[PDB]
Amino acid sequence: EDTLEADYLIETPLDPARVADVMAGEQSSGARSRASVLRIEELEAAARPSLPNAWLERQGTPGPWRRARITLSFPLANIDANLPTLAATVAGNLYDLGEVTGVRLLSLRLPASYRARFELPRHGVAGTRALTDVKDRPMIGTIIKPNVGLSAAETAALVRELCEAGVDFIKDDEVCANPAHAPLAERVRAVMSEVRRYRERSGRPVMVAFNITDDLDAMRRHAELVEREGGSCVMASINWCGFSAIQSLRRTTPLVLHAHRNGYGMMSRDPALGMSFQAYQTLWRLSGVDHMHVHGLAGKFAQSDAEVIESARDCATPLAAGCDDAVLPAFSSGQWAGTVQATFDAVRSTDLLFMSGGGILAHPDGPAAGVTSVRQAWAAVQAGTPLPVYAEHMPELRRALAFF
Amino acid sequence: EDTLEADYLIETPLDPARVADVMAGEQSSGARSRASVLRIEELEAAARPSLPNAWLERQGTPGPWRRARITLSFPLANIDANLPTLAATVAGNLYDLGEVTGVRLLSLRLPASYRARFELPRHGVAGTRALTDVKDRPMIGTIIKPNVGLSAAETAALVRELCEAGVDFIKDDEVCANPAHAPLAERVRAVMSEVRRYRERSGRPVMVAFNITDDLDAMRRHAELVEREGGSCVMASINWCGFSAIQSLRRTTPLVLHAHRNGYGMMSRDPALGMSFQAYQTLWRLSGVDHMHVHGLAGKFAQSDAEVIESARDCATPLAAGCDDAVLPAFSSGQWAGTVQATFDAVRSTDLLFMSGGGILAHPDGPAAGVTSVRQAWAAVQAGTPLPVYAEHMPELRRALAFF
Repeated sequence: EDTLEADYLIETPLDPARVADVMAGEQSSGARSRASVLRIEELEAAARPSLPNAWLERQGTPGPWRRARITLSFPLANIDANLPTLAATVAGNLYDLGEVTGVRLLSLRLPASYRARFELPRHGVAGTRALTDVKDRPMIGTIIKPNVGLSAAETAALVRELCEAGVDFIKDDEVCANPAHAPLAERVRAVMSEVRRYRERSGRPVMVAFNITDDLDAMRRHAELVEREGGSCVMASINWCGFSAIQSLRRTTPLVLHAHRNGYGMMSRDPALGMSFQAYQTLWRLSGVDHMHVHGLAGKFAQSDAEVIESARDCATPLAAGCDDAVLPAFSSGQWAGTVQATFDAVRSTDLLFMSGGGILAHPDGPAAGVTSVRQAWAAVQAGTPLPVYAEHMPELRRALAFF
Repeated sequence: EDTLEADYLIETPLDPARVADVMAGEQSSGARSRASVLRIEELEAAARPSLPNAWLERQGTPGPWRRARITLSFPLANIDANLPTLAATVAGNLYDLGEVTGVRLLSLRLPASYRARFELPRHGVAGTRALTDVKDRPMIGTIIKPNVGLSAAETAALVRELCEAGVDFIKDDEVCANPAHAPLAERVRAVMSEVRRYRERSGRPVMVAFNITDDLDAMRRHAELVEREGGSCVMASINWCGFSAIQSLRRTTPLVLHAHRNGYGMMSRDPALGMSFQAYQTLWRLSGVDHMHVHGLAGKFAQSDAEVIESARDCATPLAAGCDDAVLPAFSSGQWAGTVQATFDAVRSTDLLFMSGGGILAHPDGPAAGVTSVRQAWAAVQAGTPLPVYAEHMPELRRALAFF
């Protein structure tokens, strides 16, 4: 209860155990303050170094480049409940060590009593379901296209059409926050007018994740406006906003916090470097975000299905025993009726946000038919019937399977 | 004046020009909003892919893995003066593209009129010189060791000794911000008592970079305390604080903002991925930081001397014509008398912060002798005389060269 643990994959032509203790020392005090190495397991060595290293080559250190999984134990008293310094401690300068040709933070384990000193999701799954009025199926979302460039009026008109098509959730693209084309203030006011009127007429709430990413003081002003205009959700580019900004924003907004992880590829595409999702999502969940992106099965991005599955499962796993702090996973990229089965089987529940672009909007019979094809796919998998069997009963679905 | 430019190195088994336009489209609107590809130059292909990619392997796309340097042009109207969304635009999801097995943002070029809409350094070089009263030589700094674990009283006693040894600048390690061992409030009060008394007696100001890294609201409280206690500088772990937090902090503190870049190795160690320093430091300078770290020549970290030299030169280069917004480069890692010549030759001036740990503290004749050895090295290079010649006149320097 007085420590946390961090697991790494390291690579070095030197002795892995010595290097692990260099890591432990450098990230702490070099009894109350020294981190320790709890586990070392040597893996198959690499024939070539994963990363350049000037210190090692200055000395012509010979291969092979040994690999090991290690666990470090850190005294909590070194950090207290300081989120960005927690990151400086478990990640920080470790990546730069002259001893290593690879270092990746794989996972974190925090005591519940420590986790409690940060922020919990205000809404998470249950709150998002309450706000979208969606009970026993996933929430279906889409993204405003073009990503940026529409006027506020054009965005509002489009949002109206997307609502009428039957989605539960709509988000700004991450490159659209406060563009001159459709400044945040004008965009929120115009869009919410349509969303409110749509709710009135249809009885269906639609959650719009307005991208309020900005300077922190500005973000708070944006979030206040979204709330005043009857919104339920704000989106932020977490990596560029930072833990410091997001934790502060979390304390002052009662809205759903939809975390967009753009930039995470820089932190993770190289398996020998950076941060695996388990660790990444642990740190981000301490800021109190309600949703996290996991990309998608059979997606158009670089991520493997295995990574997407594990990342989704991370979202549903409480950070510590009895915390009840799961977040809603958002699947995206090439999602459509044909990725529903794999998605359902990955999550093992319907507690997910399913983002579909062309899978809805490019349906041959229109966006409404597109939404229906996705809803029909979900009905099928929840009932346990294969999609191509259910399609015999369901024209929108059948047409989608044939077209895509 | 209505655009900015971003240069990348990309790797793909597909057509580089097509991929470049995919990048341009995805990061904009897929006349007023569409980014364009201004330059493509194909380089030598790679025999193996730099990064795994599930989309490409799902399709058994054959090699080779082509490489190209590209330049994108982005319309400013898409972004306006929004720092974290600027990052989402020029970096963001580009790293995840299914088309690529490598993507690195190399550099950025912004118009002066756009740069002006962000934050300038409050102090930069001139202000730091004024606050340390150091005019015609570099400022010499050291780091409080152990990194974390000392009590507030122990830290203050140590800081007193470091002042007496003759340094100009002292910083907390990045893993020490608000530890239970020496909470920020107690540490600032105890340390500044010693620093103020040292100034009184010696006539020498010493700048202490207190690590205030924390939740944004807390950071502002910490910065207010540092100012009230007569401090001149606060340090922040920029990557974990985020652009949103730092830009806001910049507007409310009149202190020197010492940016610690821990975590940047994750963003840069793999040459096929992430962000080169030119681009990184451009984005960070828009938040108004006063100092940036460049690591060190002959250092103990992984970075090459070439990278350190270029990064230092970046710091001194104004972001745009006539901006006069240079920041102070901080050199560190294995720095001592013997790295002074290379450092001077890299910077081509004395406008730098020279951080020395063991190079000062482990001098055989004591820390004061250590500081003197470094000051003597600087005197030598500024006068144009080789260190081993000057050492014949200068015992502290001679002893350092023999010992280290």
